Amino acid sequence: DIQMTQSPSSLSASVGDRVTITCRASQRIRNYLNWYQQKPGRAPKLLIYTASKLQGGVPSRFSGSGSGTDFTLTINSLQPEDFATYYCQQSHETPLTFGQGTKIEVRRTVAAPSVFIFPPSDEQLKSGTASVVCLLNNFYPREAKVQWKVDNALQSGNSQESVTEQDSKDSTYSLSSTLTLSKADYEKHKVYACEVTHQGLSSPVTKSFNRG
Amino acid sequence: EVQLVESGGGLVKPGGSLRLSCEVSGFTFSDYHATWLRQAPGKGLEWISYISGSGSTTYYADAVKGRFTISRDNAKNSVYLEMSSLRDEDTAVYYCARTRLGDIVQAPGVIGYYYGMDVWGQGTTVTVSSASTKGPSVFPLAPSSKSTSGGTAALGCLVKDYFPEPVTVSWNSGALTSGVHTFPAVLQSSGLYSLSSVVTVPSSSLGTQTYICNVNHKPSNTKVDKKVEPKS
Repeated sequence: DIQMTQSPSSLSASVGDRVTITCRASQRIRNYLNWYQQKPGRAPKLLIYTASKLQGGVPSRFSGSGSGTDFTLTINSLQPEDFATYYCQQSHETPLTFGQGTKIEVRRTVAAPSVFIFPPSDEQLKSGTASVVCLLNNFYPREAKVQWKVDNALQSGNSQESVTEQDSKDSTYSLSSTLTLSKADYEKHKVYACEVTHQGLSSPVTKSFNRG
Repeated sequence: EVQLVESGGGLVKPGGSLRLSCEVSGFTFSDYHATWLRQAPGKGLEWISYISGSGSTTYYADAVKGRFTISRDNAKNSVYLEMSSLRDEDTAVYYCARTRLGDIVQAPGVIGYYYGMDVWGQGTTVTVSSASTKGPSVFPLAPSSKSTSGGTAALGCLVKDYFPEPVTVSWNSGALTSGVHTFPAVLQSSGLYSLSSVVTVPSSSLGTQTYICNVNHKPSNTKVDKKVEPKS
């Protein structure tokens, strides 16, 4: 099988920028390399076929180059509708294989998250389970670290995170971390705290509550 | 203008079977070779199968060999994917895609994929799981009593333990949209999904403005409205 490696995996850029992304094949594929665009919740669109030929209807600011193992996609003058994920795909032999994708996101100024912690509702506790939620609201860049501590004891393996797509109006991200405990475990401890590390924060911020 | 539409996706138990169909309008499908691909939640694109315009050539990814069968009916202007011995990891959006024709000289059936896929359908979702259809429980994420005076407060709803996807969430029956973040669902170890929806509002409004999240889970015909208020 032919492995396709795209670089970078994520790219921050502004409207009007010239962006190039690379696609390396693990073996020669001649010029049979295609590029696709995909946005959340919609099917991919063919942009370039056979390495450098523009698909009809695709804006001329897209161009492709390469043959063999080294290929590049260039977007001249990035436009708002170009922020999306891009995949390369070799089409010289089966299995047809794709790169891991390159996500082009909107660059903006660093923004620290607003942090909120939510205790479990009394209603949920009747079911034998407690969910504790930590919200990181409207921050940039995407990278952030959230750690749970119960009575100052670091929690591991009992939380799940979710992150929104980049916001269309302010280009920020938001993130939730949910700590799941048994009712018995929850009622055994007093202090529940969420500690957040982010580039926009000079020092980690902690939000906490006391059970009851 | 051409159209390509997949159908047949649904919920299946592990080991079950399912048949997907791909129907087109505006052109003769038999003039084109065809492929099936899939995209698991939050993951990349995976090629699955290929069939030549005549139907004489077929190729398969190792991941589905011996379990899936691609076919087509040129009179019915359709392409099909028969799936058997389905596994949880087969959960994905399944795409039917037409292979692009050559600009001058045509690619024979045995290598008909050389020029990429120029028309895709919007996909059909296949979910393989042992979980049973179940509506969500909705719990309040109550605004903190420490909310800054004259500042910004956060509140939300936890939508827990439903199956299958999707659920939709609104706030105040659509009157509250600014500042809302409805997170993508996470699949829990129980096989059930959970998500939270949050919104930031003026702290001064917590005493006067009622906040309600409206949750709809069509697979179980469940609608839930949960008032989120400061805890006494």
